[PDB]
Amino acid sequence: CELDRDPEGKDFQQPYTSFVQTKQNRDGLYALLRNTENPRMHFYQELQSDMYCTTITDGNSLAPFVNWDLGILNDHGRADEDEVSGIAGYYFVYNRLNQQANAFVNNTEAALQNQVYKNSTEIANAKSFLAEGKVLQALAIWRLMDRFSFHESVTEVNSGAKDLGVILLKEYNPGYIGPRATKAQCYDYILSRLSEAIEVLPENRESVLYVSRDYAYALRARIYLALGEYGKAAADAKMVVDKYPLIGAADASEFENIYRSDANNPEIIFRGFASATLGSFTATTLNGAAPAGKDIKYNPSAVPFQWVVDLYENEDFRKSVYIAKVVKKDKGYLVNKFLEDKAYRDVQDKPNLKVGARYFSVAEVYLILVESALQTGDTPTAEKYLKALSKARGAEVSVVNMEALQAERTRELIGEGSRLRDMVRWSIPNNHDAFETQPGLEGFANTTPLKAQAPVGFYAYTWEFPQRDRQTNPQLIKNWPI
Amino acid sequence: LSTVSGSVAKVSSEKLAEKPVANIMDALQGQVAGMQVMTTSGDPTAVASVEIHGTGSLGASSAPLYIVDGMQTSLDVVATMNPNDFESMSVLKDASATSIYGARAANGVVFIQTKKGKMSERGRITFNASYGISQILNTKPLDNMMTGDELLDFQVKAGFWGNNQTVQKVKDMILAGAEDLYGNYDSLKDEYGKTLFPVDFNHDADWLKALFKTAPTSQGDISFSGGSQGTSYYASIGYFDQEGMAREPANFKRYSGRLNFESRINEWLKVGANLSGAIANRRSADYFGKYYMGSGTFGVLTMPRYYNPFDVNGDLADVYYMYGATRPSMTEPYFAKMRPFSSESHQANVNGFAQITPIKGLTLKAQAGVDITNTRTSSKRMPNNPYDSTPLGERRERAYRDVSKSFTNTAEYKFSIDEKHDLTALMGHEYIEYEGDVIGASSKGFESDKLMLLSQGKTGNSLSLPEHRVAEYAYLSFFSRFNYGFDKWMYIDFSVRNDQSSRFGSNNRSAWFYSVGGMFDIYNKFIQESNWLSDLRLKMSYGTTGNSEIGNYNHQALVTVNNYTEDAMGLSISTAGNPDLSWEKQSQFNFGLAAGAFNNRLSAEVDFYVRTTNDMLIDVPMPYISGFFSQYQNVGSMKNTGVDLSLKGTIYQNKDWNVYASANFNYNRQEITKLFFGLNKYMLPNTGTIWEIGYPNSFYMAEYAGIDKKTGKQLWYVPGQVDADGNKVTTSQYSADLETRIDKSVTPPITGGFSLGASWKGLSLDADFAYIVGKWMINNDRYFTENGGGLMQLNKDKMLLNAWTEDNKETDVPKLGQSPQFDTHLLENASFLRLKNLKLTYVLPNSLFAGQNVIGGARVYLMARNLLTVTKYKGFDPEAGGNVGKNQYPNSKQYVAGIQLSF
Amino acid sequence: FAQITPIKGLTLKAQAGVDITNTRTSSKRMPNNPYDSTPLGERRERAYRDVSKSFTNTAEYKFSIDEKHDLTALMGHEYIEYEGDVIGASSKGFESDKLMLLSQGKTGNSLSLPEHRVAEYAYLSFFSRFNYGFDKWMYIDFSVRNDQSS
Amino acid sequence: YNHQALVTVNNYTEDAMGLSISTAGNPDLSWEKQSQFNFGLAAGAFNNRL
Amino acid sequence: FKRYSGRLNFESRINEWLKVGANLSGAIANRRSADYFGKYYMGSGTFGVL
Amino acid sequence: GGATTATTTTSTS
Amino acid sequence: GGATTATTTTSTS
Repeated sequence: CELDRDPEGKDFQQPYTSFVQTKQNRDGLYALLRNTENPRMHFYQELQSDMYCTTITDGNSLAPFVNWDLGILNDHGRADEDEVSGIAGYYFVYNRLNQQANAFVNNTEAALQNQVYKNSTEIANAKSFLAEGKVLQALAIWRLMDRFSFHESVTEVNSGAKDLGVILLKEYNPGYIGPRATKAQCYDYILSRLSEAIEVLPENRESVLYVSRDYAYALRARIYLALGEYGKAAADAKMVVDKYPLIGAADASEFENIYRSDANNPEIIFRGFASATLGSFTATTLNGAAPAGKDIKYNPSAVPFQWVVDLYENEDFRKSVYIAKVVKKDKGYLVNKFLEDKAYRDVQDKPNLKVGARYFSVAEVYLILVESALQTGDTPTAEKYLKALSKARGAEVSVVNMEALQAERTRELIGEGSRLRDMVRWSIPNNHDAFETQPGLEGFANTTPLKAQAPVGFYAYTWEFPQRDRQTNPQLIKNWPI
Repeated sequence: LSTVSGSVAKVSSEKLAEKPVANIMDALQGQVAGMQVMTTSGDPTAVASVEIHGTGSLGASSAPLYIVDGMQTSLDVVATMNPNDFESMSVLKDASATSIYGARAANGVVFIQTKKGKMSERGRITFNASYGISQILNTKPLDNMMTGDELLDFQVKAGFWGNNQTVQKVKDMILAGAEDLYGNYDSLKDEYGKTLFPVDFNHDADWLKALFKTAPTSQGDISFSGGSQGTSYYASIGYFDQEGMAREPANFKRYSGRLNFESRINEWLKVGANLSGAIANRRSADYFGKYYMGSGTFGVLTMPRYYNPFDVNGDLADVYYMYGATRPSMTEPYFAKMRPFSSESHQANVNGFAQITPIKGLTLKAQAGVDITNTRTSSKRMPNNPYDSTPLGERRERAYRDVSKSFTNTAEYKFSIDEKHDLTALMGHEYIEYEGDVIGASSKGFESDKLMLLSQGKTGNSLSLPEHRVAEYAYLSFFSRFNYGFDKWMYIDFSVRNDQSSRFGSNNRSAWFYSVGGMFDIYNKFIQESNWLSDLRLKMSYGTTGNSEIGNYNHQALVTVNNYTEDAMGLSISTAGNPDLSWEKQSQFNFGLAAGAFNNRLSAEVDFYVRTTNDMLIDVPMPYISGFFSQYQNVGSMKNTGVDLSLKGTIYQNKDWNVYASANFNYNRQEITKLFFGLNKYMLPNTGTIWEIGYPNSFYMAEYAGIDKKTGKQLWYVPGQVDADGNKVTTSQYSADLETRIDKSVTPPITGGFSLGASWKGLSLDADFAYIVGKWMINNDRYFTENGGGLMQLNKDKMLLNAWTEDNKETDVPKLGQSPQFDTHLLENASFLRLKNLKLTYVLPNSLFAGQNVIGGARVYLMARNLLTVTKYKGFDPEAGGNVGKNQYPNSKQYVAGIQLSF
Repeated sequence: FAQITPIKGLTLKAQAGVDITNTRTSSKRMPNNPYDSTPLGERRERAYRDVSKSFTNTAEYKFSIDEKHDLTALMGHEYIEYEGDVIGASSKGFESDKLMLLSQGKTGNSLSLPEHRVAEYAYLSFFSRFNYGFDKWMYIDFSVRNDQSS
Repeated sequence: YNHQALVTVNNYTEDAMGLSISTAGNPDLSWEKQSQFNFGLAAGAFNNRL
Repeated sequence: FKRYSGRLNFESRINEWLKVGANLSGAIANRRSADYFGKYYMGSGTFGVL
Repeated sequence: GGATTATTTTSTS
Repeated sequence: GGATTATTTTSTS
């Protein structure tokens, strides 16, 4: 009578002894990246900026972020077996991606050392797979360092927490408990992974669904712009900006047709696979849309201010695609960027509002190039690219000096969660209490004061470490003074 | 069944009488010392939470071992058994009593035992019937809520609707000029203003009538008991039907059958078979516990009273209206008839034994049991619904099969050596096995009501992937106990057990447990001539026991599928793995004393226990940097210490009268001893509790001081710091360093109960009370109904009108724009005293049945369950909870009249 | 069954029966087969439930009139019912022996439509027969029956 | 179900549903009636032996 | 074909007025059929042995 | 139901 | 099996 029971549908964890094992674990790593780098995870840092005001529909879900409710935001979110959401869910998903990328990279290195691949094509493919795993490690560590480490401009912090990074774990070890690393070690690790993985990847792209050298260049330019090195950002952004052309449209209908299609968009450098049965998700946090027969009806819990509406000219193509005048069916504007893709519907004339995950586009590369050109004093390449981008999107800008860049970057990257980082590094306070709401939405979108004023250099622009860490790890130096 | 030196509490059949619930453990709340039973829903398909001698672990389950006639079952299978078939219920709360049953015998076992036929020359027939109703038991929480226009004035003054707006400008054209919504639907564009007023600012809509109702309950039963010279039988059939008290449907309905049979074949072999079956229908209200807008007790408390779910004639409409919505919200009967659900479960328990007595002394006994249940459920989403998001319909079918087999074989040999040295040996073998299975298949895209098979849906992007789950486990055990007894006054019990489980790794699955116990009859040796005392036995024990209830595959390092494209497959890392996982070992010391006076007329029992748990299975919370939520591990240890005592009497006076009473009490003190990572303390995040060394799992909160009378802000005490005048220092800025461990407990320390019963010539009246003190709960509903910061769209408490302004300054409730925290002002005293049942019966006199030999017995009842509770908890129910009171299903208050014809 | 004999002569008899059968089958097509047309594997599960209930109630009354004229009457009722059901669900595209649950197949053009069948019927009947017998050598039987089907 | 005139699904595209005619139907279907005449003879000889 | 069976017939006379009885059985069965006999495939069945 | 209202505490035990 | 050979007669009763 032997009694040992092995699960049905679960396989044991072995070192890689063939090439098919390496390819299967790499595809599992990409499917893990799809559920991490979502638009649904970057809505919190988008709502925390100074663009949005809560409506009367909101059931205290987004209102801790808009109104800066620091009593909730200290231990917001949860990551357990029925829900991964919030600040804690953000901190959990990128650590999970970092750990499984570590396991894949270390097992592929040991398989290349033990020579379990037959011919040389498998060794070349395994080395390219290793480069892709290193890029995913660098993306996970940078996206954790962005939200949980301080800037150089913060005034009051915890005692000894201004020059600290995050917990850096370089090997697969699920029982490690250690202290936070210094910021120099973390940024040297990120830039070392990117510079070591650029040299192995081929120049031309093999597929839009997997990591290429263009994504490593674009990620390195984004990291160098977030650091403060403008010459290196302009150096890395030039290798990719002349490979992906902008959208060619005549009116806003063709722009909405080409933009919302994940397959026919010529600007995406990197995106995850999606179909109507695998890899699609619903992103109705900002617009609140719900299908009704064959129409879409909206009920948002947050709408933009009046200056965000006044940013876009009336001839802009983005004034009916990125934001849309659909609140109260004709009266006000919402952020309609992640509405839908029409290829992921069940029945081809009924909306279900399912989108896919995009990881990097070419418009951000254009904006990084113009910013690094205006900050290092090379004005002709700053007036060429910004006027090309603004003309391709419908409304051409006239004067190019550092105030059209801020407005164009606010116009282009709305909804993606890159305004809080800007208003930290451009030294902008909130002024949520001084902005005017929309005059058409009176009774629906009213004002609510901030529960905590956030001046230039406030500590709460950087999130606090979760409560499961710094309870299980008493060696951890926390962030906030409170 | 159990030793003589053990701790056994036997509950008789009269306390397992007609109870109009399917949850039988709730009939034992307050009848056993130490065993505390708490249920958390008035749902008919709800299962009680039993704990004997406090909580024994932190990660593994502390439920007992439920055994019905030798083979061990679960409480959902026990819920399909007719409770009128049960003869008694023994609770074995000892380490020497629970030494032949082991899977989680450290938590105690519950031995349910079924009725057998008495051996009279004429058989017995019994026909029982009953009928009752069930209502909600508390209404006091909605006695201090705002009205409609009062809430509208409070919202307009606080700046929720506008910055410069009046009451009429809001109530006229903002949320009553929303006939624009009802004018889009053909079914109700001509009913607005004529027979359907969704927004009514002149009355107050009774939202308790729109969400809770009065529900009927029926049961019937017929039983034939008999027995001839060697054989005995008990056959029974019956049915039970309970409806849900809430308007969101959750019923329970079963048709049962039972045949116990015993026979003596010859002078050498005795065989028997006790086998039962059931056909059952369940449904659960799966929205209680979550905070949706118009559902549950949160919906009866927080929905604004100017939204009307009724029509002009008083009936419940199909839809109502909330301002800002883009489709009408469906009420609970319409949502119940547009989303059908139906379950059907077939359960069979087959169980048999054979005793062989070859020589004088030893008896061999073989026993085998099979437990099969096939469940089959169906769900729909009906097409052509105007208030839905699509005109297409969906369907989903599921098939469950759970099969559990068991075999057990003992060989007992009892003998004496000279005259007064009776030994008894027993060796035995036990094998338990289980294999479950779930299959599911859905379809969608239907356009007609009649054409709704699963093979008739769309075939493109409207397809989906099926469901499949498999679970299985096994247990193997070898046990042996020896009883030695002297002439009358000395009994010594010694037992060894080897347990092997399938849930642990191949080098760690086997464990050895033992127990030694003793009983001394002081009355039959020393004080055999006495005037008042009539019994005195002293007893003590010590044994170690295991606990292995974690999950089936918690020790492998596993890899699962995670597909990226639709061309190749993809693997991800699923769990972390722990190769060194093994049992959790609990050693319990026990020491008792059982007296007796006035020859049966005063019984008293006093017990003492320790129950130390080592190598405790904790589902330890890994840090988030590892990429895993949690992992089971053998780390930590936690002590108990308790006293429990019971006493029953008889204080009757005359020949006609018969008055008796009973009392029952238990206190214990938990203590954690070692956590997991070298940690001194660990606070569970956003639960409010903390695990610390040397204390129970207490509450971990900030302390609320009051408000600031000069500026209106909330105030919290600074922990540790004292001002110069002796008063404690306050602060008005909240932080997580203001939290400290407060001297409460999540598990209540003191439980008990007491019963009274009077009788007369036929007419009898029994009343049972249960109580729990020391219980505190976080009232999470008061976060929503007592805040002026956020969620202003909901109904609020009436106290948010004396809020601190510049004119109104002498008050107690804070200023408006502040969010409350979870601190000690949301921690409430949920200590209650209930009146569990109040049964009044009247057995008809025997002189009425004189000539007719067709009848010969009749009884009637008038039973009331939960009709009285005294507590100071303001949240619809103090028992329905545990660490928080969320949007909860309150318990029921039930009135039941029955009849019994025994003939 | 249960027989009741209230007076001398007539016996009432009630009888009820339930017949339940739950069948559950599984089929595979194993991956990594070299002599197959594909290296991918498939699976298919099925659940059957067939439930058949029946109730029948008679009332017989036998008597004699003088010494040798024994009559016997019998009236009765019969109700038969049946409700069957079939549910099926398949998956395909597996690449490993160990990873072969139904929720682990491909999700594109490799999906399929489930199986569902329902059958049911009923019968209701009222019957009555009468036996007449002379002393030893003559027996005459006469019977009427009404049958209704679904 | 041998007496109804029935209509079943038959889908063409994946956007709408489609109906086809399934059976023909016979409204005048009823039982099949068998009348049996029987006539027998049962002997016995040598007290049970034939 | 493989089956595990069980059977319990039971009859009783309760009193001089009522007689009850219950005959109840159960089984756990495993079937499998060779579903190629009756068709003419190339190397199967008695057609294949011929 | 719909539009789940927030700031609830999780329940252990 | 495979490559079903043909010219069979159908079977009634």
